[PDB]
Amino acid sequence: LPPAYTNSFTRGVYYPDKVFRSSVLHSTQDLFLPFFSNVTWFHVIFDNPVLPFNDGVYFASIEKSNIIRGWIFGTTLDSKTQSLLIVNNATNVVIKVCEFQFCNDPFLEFRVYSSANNCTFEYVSQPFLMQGNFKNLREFVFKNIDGYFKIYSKHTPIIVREPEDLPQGFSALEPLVDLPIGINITRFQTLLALHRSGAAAYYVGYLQPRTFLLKYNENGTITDAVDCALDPLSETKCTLKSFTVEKGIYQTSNFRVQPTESIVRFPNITNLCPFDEVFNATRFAS
Amino acid sequence: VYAWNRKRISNCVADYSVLYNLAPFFTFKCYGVSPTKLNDLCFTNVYADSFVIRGDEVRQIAPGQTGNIADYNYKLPDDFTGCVIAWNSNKLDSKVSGNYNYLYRLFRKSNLKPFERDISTEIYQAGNKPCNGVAGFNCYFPLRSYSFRPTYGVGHQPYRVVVLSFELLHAPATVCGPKKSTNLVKNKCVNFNFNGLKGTGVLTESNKKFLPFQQFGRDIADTTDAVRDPQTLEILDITPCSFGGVSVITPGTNTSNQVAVLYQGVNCTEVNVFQTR
Amino acid sequence: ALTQPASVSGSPGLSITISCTATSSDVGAYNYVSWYQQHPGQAPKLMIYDVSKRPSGVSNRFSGSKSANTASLTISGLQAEDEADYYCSSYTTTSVVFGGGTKLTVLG
Amino acid sequence: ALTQPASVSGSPGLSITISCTATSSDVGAYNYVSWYQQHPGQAPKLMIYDVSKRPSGVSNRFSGSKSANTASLTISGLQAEDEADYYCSSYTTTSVVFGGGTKLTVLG
Amino acid sequence: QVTLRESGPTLVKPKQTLTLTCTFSGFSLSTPGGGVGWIRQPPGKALEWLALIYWDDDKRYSPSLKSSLTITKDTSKNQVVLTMTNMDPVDTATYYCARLTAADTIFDCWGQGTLVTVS
Repeated sequence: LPPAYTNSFTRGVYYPDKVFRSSVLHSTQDLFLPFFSNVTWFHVIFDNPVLPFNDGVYFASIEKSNIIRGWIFGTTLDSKTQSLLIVNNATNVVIKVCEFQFCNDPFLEFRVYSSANNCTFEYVSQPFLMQGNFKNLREFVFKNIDGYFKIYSKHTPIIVREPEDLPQGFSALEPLVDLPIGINITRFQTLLALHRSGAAAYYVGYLQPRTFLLKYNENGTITDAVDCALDPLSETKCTLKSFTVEKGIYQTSNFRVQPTESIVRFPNITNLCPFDEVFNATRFAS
Repeated sequence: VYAWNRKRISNCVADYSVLYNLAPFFTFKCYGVSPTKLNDLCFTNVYADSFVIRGDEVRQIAPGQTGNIADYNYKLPDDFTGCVIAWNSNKLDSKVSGNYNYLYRLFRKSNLKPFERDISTEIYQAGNKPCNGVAGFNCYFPLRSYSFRPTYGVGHQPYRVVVLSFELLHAPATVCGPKKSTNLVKNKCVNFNFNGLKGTGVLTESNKKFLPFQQFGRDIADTTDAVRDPQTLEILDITPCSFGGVSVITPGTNTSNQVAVLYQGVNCTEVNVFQTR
Repeated sequence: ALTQPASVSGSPGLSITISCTATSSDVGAYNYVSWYQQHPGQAPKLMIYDVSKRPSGVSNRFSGSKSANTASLTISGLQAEDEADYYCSSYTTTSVVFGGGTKLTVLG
Repeated sequence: ALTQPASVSGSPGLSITISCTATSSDVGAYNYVSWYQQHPGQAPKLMIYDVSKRPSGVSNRFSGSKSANTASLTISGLQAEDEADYYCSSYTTTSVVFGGGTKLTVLG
Repeated sequence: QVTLRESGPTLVKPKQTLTLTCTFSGFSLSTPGGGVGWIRQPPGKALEWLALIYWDDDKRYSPSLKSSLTITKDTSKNQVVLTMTNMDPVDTATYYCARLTAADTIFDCWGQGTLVTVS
């Protein structure tokens, strides 16, 4: 299974804070997906590797009817830490944070896991968290904040029937649920519907600490954004808080090379101090 | 002791007045905001912990202390803005021949860090000799066993201690206190306290399109421009009360004593009368 | 254990006291102490526990206190239906002692 | 000084406790206390000193503690080779008291 | 309310094992701080505690008698059973089983009395 790569031109921006803003250009510092990055192109035409979960993902769920209906997380996956199943079956999105060694290939009923334990949290939310050439595009931005899981979602249909690839356009994401259960997560495993009786392709990115300039519309939505990590035009637009810079020279940052090695040269004495004369003396002091 | 529970509550009303009519709590030392003035204060993330210790060890639950349980069993940071509640539990946590259902850690290499729970139990090998799963002179067990007998005076009896970790970070609160739900306000100035946010100003209706996830509302600055009603879901802007300056027009004390007041910033409504620009 | 007076006499109308001594009191602070009453042919019923208070269903005639280490049962207004055995009980370090016996003989 | 029980009985396999009371304890805080064992015809050997700890060569059957002012020796798993006199000793303000004696009679 | 009734054979042969039971009704033994014990009252003597059980399967007995006193709980049918061996003609007395609600209320409600003669 050779892992390919795609582009992320202007997709992967969500609402950082739950505060309404109108006609302003707010600059935020949080975990986001850098523009023009490399995202895996796993095709689900069989595939289910255990990808890492260092800090945030951009798991897309491009399907047709019911191909991708669940996700799974965890750090040990050997009945050592609590898991997080987000299965999306018919009108049930019940999340379980129990601890168990399910299997080595979670294909999908109770065939996901094989045992149970003292579950510390379980959400019972009722609303499920999920033509000619109009397919269904959907993305789910996740984070590993100690407070909540920060599950974002935004569904929208595509226009043309071009080969599978992230289209050109901007679409913010709004929070849906916030699970206050804390659990260490280092990897993740998708849960796809087998339904054997191409087809789909899920994209998986990785978030990075970046700075963004979010432009809110008059209704309260984000139309465009600029990531201050791209070509210096982006940094120039970030340092002036605008999207149409004028003609001229502008100073943005300061070039500085960071060190690469470390030198610690203490003197060659090779003689331990006689601390036994002040801590283990017969006559101590007056 | 070493397995102190943590049952965090959220999205609920917490009336601390019930705790007064309960069993005598002669340990209500609120190292935090205020012991009495607590119902009129909302919380964002409250973490309720619990553990059972002796009597002479309750003074170590305060933020910053030495000892044995405040350094290797349960240590609190020097930022805890909350309350500690303890009471004598010698009536149900002390039986004949000692209740050995409470184990406390005794041997630990380093000091316990803020908010750490050591549920593991390994053979404490104190260096200088490779030990194994046995018991000897220089190699012993880290966990101990409490002996809670009813024949002990004040200090050696069990005390069920329960603390509340009030985070109170800047965020939309979920755990609000009990208060009389009053009605709405017309175009007048009040001291509203909508969902923790305690501001003052004219609460007039607006024509903003809030999103289903949005609760508050701001502007080009950190001022809470608008908000939605907790039990009506209505977009009403929060404009501050009318203010301005006062300018006294004096023709000179040597000439006369009549003065004229210029309320700059008023429309002759929130004050002869003549409205200027 | 706990020692109690064997024979205690009392005139009808007066008040008599019992003594619940230490007798190598391993109880410690001697916080909780309960007194019972057992008539000949029946079951012992609780009359006063936590001598600072009294249970429901008992008249004000029964009262108790403990100055330093000895609990005393003050029974005022003696009647004919009061000749029964009383016992003071506490919690020891390895058992639940019930003390000795105290027979009340109301003469007259 | 220090008072100790004269005769203490114990079934083989059970556990018995000794009492080292205050008896006008001029010892002060009663920090250090050591218990010895003297079989008939031998020399008294130390069994447990600093009751929070135990010396070398002594099995885990011997243990002790002191709640407020009275030290107790907890000896579990009584055997035939345990009938000896025990003594609790502390440091007074002007001497080193050794207290009384405690004879253990293991019946059966 | 609490009804503590006893049963079992009153007259028994010497040097045997008693099977004196205590059928409790009106409360649940699984309450924190609850338990059923046993108190002996010889004719013309005082009370004396023998055994006591708790809500966590803990069995506390008298320090004098530990090789014969064996108590057990049967909350499945609500019948506390007490067994004691080595019966001598000195244990003939009226036994009582009382409920220990808490530490402050030491055996508030008692039984009714069953004279078990040993001759």
